[PDB]
Amino acid sequence: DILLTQSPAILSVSPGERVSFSCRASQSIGTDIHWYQQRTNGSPRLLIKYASESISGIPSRFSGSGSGTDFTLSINSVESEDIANYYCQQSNRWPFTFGSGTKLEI
Amino acid sequence: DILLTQSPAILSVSPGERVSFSCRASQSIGTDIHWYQQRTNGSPRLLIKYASESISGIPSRFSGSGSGTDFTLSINSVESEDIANYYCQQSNRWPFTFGSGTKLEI
Amino acid sequence: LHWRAAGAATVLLVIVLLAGSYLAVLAERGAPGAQLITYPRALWWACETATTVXYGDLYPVTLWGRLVAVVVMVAGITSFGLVTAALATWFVGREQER
Amino acid sequence: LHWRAAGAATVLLVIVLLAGSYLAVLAERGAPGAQLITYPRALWWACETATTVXYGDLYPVTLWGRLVAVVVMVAGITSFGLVTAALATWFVGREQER
Amino acid sequence: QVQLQQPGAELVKPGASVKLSCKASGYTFTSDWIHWVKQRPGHGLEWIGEIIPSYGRANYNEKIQKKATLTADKSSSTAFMQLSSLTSEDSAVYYCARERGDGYFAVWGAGTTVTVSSAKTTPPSVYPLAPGSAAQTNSMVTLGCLVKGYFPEPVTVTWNSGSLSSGVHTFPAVLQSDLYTLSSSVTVPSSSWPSETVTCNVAHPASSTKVDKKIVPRD
Ligand SMILES: CCCCCCCCCCCCCC(=O)O[C@@H](CO)COC(=O)CCCCCCCC
Ligand SMILES: CCCCCCCCCCCCCC(=O)O[C@@H](CO)COC(=O)CCCCCCCC
Ligand SMILES: [K+]
Ligand SMILES: [K+]
Ligand SMILES: [K+]
Repeated sequence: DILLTQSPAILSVSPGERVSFSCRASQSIGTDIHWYQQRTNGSPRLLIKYASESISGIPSRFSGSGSGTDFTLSINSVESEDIANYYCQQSNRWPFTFGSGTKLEI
Repeated sequence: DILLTQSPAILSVSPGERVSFSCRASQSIGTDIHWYQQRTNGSPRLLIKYASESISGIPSRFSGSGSGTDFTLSINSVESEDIANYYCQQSNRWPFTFGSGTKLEI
Repeated sequence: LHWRAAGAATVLLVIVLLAGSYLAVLAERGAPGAQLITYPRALWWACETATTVXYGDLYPVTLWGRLVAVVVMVAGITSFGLVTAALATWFVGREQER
Repeated sequence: LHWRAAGAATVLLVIVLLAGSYLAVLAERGAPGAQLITYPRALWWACETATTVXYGDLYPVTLWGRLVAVVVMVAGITSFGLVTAALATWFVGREQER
Repeated sequence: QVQLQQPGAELVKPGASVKLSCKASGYTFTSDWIHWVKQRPGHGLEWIGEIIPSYGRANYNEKIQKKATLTADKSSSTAFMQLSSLTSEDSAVYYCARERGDGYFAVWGAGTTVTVSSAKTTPPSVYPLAPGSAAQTNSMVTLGCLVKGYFPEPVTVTWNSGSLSSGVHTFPAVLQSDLYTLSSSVTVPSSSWPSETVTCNVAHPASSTKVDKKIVPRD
């Protein structure tokens, strides 16, 4: 099964700065990675699908990149509402799996 | 030839606890891994075939998982009769090969 | 006769690619390491299988996935044998005539 | 009739391999990890696709690349069904005669 | 409208089983799959399994002990997860999510908080938190409500039926003697209270109770 490593587990940035979350897969999975945001006591919310595709309703601030084994979720100019845990998830091979999550601190 | 690494070589658990044995292949072998139990002075006995498939006659306590290079044999709630050496074996490429074995201690 | 057999085969092939796509995902999910598990790429896999191109980017690893694959294959191949036989029939007649 | 349909198909196939090569690169650049992205190897990919050989060294990963691939496939296959049907027509006549 | 509706909580005694539900609305296709995901407090997302309603087939995570059995009802557009012979290790929020057969989870339910315990259900007592008579106010005033003696988690606290959101802090509950307690804080301009009313609404799914407590100045 595909292991997704998200490290570091905690990212601290200053307001308005560009931040990037990392997700590394144990084997090549094309661009079959999706990213979710989960705020405190909230349910997960899809942000980016297939590594870089936008989701309607999501601020243009978010974007994704990468293919193969290394993926990045970026936030241009972070703000308070971005405080949350972020998870990557792959759909290349069965079963689907999730990364362990990165918390954004401001 | 495919090298199967079983580590640790000795696993010690408390009665009734869930234990997991690891088998790592030197290259990807799909789900072509099979597991055997060998009690002291006994002959090997097949427990799980093709990584996760049940064998009739084997307690429901045993299960297997994984694909690619990393495989796990799990025992839910270990008991005395589970004391034995456990071996994995691959059939993906010729010649078939065996892991070096893990001993379960309670 | 021939054109209707051919037209029907074409319609039947389209149905097999869509049903084959659905059934391949159904068969393959639950098998660790399987990649023919989402519908858009499964439809693509059914097309490159029916034409016998078979790139190898995707394929079934389970028994039922493989049975589905053989039906897709035979449906594709049969449709083409029928179109070919239909073209031969057409040509043979227009040539008697010419 | 048959030879002209066959000759035309051959000409049309050559056009599809060249246009398919151009359109495949157009479709695939911009998709991370895509390899069908330079024209010389794309022409090679179109040839091994049209003949249904399909080695797997190169293939499309995008929706439009895959649609282009299916057109190349069907163009290749159709040309061959036409040549085959044309040979059958030729033989059938020379045999009536013999 | 909410695409996937799940009950807020289920209390289960060790060894008993429970059947969770997930009612779906919005567009439904034959290619839809409903997935279940487990999340223990303070931990990550763990996939449990999936079911395709159109055909009724279910697959499960092979890496974990199988506690779940999935089923789906086509006419009621409801997916079910039967959890059995539970232990405290099974206490967690269980989400249902919908995947259109294309690999990502487009939408998620709100999750059902399942608590495995022998303890009994207990609705919370809600008390007002209004400043004392010597408290001097600035341009803003802080009020709150104390929610104590409830079990199991969670409770949901809102202010003015949800219309008042900014300036609200609801603290994590503390567990002492098989009972939870927390307080919620709200801050409004000092000039607006008590002229404009401030009431906290406390919902406790496990006991099917929802109470209101208006916050008035101390006599
Ligand atoms: C329940 C019945 C299911 C029947 C099958 C339906 C499949 C879904 C529709 C097809 C494509 C949607 C595009 C998309 O959102 O995916 C694209 C995202 O980049 C990539 O597309 C792909 O890469 C797949 C290409 C498939 C080409 C098939 C050509 C057939 C002549
Ligand atoms: C001595 C004479 C031998 C003749 C050949 C006999 C082969 C064995 C019977 C076939 C399948 C048994 C299933 C099994 O236990 O294997 C499955 C385990 O998951 C997977 O199956 C497979 O993945 C193989 C699929 C083969 C499909 C062939 C379709 C042909 C139209
Ligand atoms: K091939
Ligand atoms: K190939
Ligand atoms: K081929």
